[PDB]
Amino acid sequence: AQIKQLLQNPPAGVDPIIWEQAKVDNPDSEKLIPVPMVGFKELLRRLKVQDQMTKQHQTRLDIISEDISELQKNQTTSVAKIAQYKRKLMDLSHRTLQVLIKQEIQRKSGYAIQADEEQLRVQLDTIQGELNAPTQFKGRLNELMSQIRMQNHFGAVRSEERYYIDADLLREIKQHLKQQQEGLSHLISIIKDDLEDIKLVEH
Amino acid sequence: ENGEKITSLHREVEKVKLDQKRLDQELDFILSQQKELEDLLSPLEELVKEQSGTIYLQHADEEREKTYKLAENIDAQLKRMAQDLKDIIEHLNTSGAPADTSDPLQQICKILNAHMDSLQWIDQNSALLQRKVEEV
Amino acid sequence: IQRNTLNIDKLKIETAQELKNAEIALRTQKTPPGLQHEYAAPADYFRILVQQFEVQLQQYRQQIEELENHLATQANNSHITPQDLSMAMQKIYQTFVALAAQLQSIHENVKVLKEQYL
Amino acid sequence: MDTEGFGELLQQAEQLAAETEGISELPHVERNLQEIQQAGER
Repeated sequence: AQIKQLLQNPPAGVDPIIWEQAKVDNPDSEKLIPVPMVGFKELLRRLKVQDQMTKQHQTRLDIISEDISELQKNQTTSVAKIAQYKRKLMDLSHRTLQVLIKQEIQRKSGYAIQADEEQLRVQLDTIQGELNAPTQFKGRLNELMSQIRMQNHFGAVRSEERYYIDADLLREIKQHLKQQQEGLSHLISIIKDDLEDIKLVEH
Repeated sequence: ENGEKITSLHREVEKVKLDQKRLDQELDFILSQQKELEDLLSPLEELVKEQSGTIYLQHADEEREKTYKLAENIDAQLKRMAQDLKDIIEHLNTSGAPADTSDPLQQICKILNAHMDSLQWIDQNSALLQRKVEEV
Repeated sequence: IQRNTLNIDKLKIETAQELKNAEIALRTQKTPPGLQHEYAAPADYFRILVQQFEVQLQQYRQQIEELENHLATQANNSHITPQDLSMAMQKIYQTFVALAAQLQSIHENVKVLKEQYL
Repeated sequence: MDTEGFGELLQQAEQLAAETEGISELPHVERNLQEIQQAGER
């Protein structure tokens, strides 16, 4: 109400019909009320405030900037813990599996063990010499490594030159990819929700 | 006009810090699950060297164990291989434009491929869902 | 940060299965100790990792076979371009557009079912 | 201007293609331009 409180009833010696009209004319009434301004020093006035104002804007913007730096600094070198954790996980998985496995040889023979076991064992046999043998290994892995290197040798030279290039003009195409990235992230999260609004179609 | 942006900057900044905090203390704790679950896989090194000592004061022999020892190596082996395959892929990627790796060019080709890959999913996870609808 | 959220959800999910295959393991053999039995787990989970791996092998040969199609290419591989970047992006702005089709495509499809249910 | 997004992106995508032990997710090879456009088309 208090707005209502001061804006009417007029100010400084400002005419009541003009003061009215600044009220109607007001482009943006909550953010704003009509305030009487008085010739040049008053504009001087305003400017002094503007500057006053300017410095504080700049600063608060700096505060946001510092907090963001702190978050990024924590985040960027914190990837370390995530990666470390993950590897630790895999090693613990290997030990888990190894302990799990030895609890099935020592208590378990017993020499009982078979049944289900062979099926495990059929699966395992298959996968294992699949792999082996033959085929794969050899041929493939190192026609690829034999190969890779020869392409390396050759690519270097052809290079030589060409002749700079065009790097340069790389800045943006920065920029336009940013905007494709957000569009894709919205589509992915919408598909994910789609099938939600879907298991529920589990109906 | 700028001040307003400033506002939803402040906003969304301290909700980023609500973020990180959180994820921060999270990582401690996922981390602690890793110190506990470890001390005590052993002290599971009792319970398993006891069985051993006990089992030794038995008739003898151990058996049908090897298969597992094979299974773990077999399971383990490919893990070996994934690394090698990774060790290749990186080399292949490395073979690619000189005088400046630090340019924007490769930046745009990386990012862009990231987009293409993500788009792919979106495709048939979508097609999935689109697929899936038929039963209904 | 955002990105950092999925990473923990993965580490979450995982320490949880490993806490545990670690728990199907202690205290199971803890019993033993007194005298009980926990075990045809494994057979469960062992054959479960097999099934797990079974596919991972296929992934390996899928990637391997891509590499050489890729190298293969690299061999063809060897010659200038600003226009193409543009040509790419005008295509991406089409590709995203049909994909959106499909997603609304699906989304509305789901929505239909959801409507039918009630 | 001072931007840090696509530096995240590139970041991500950088951080993407290199490794690791993660039981599944192996680094991917990056195409671009000629092969990619066609790849997009498929």
